[PDB]
Amino acid sequence: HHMIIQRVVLNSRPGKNGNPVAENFRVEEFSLLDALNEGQVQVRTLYLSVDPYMRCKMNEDTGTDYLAPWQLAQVADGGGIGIVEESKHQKLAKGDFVTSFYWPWQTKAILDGNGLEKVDPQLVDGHLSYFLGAIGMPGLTSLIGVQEKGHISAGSNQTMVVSGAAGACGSLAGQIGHLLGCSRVVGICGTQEKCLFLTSELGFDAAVNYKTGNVAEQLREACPGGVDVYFDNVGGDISNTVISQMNENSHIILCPPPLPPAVEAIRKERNITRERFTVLNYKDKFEPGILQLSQWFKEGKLKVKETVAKGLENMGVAFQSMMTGGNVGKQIVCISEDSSL
Repeated sequence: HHMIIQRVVLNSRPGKNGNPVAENFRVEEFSLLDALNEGQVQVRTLYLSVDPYMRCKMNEDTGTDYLAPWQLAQVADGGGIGIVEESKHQKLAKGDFVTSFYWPWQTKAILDGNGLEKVDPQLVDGHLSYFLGAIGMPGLTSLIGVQEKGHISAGSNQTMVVSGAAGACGSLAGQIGHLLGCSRVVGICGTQEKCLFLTSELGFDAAVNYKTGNVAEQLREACPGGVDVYFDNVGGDISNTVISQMNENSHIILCPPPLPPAVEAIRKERNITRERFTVLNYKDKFEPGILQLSQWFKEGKLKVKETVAKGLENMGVAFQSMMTGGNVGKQIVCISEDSSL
């Protein structure tokens, strides 16, 4: 038994300074052998994520030993969730839901069970795509970063600033920062529509549009008491403006390249820490973390924004849309709504 599947392959590269378009991806049939080795499972793909880090995988050299480049005419891959259809792995049964970071962009797959994590849909009230975002790594990154590195003190009247506030994890800080005890949460953003979405929908107390040129003064209006915590998801000039407004005994969390000397001098004089946050060093916090996120969500205390495209044929269109940076939150493609067995 071979089964015919559809796969999305890298058709062409945009060039390092180029803009990805849907035509950089191609759907192609593939004949997949139905056989399972010891430990393998056959999965049906339900949801796939598209994320900004993937941009560099379309380049021949990703400038990073953390990311392997995608290869021409080969299936792409990333965050995914599916259902087990057949298993030769003791930890997985037909009907289990599983995730991977390296889920291939195809309709069905044969995968090593040891690279899959079983997930429990009751945690997300059956909204399975939330396991790729707010009840997955992005939510966990946001929660563990603040919880473990923010030094938040309930009743201390702290202001936290979050750069890259319209991204999948940055967009959850308005809610998570408040739930975790922060009194004020200010987002930094690239458009007016995004600023108003953060603030009307995602519980940010204020938002700064960094493309409209009076950024320092905007930030000052948003942060009348200065900045106590900075979650830096960008770096560069935005971070230099932000650091200039930081209070004594402040904390910068990078989610470290040297600062300009005048900025470094402010950092030192004001006793500001600046530390890399690496979420994979907090694996023992993951399970309690997902339970917390799930609880908030079920309570209605954590609202999530996702954009969901439909169909494996629309991966390229969704990737392109994701690249225009218009949407707020997690970009998802629904490959199947079929969890039958």
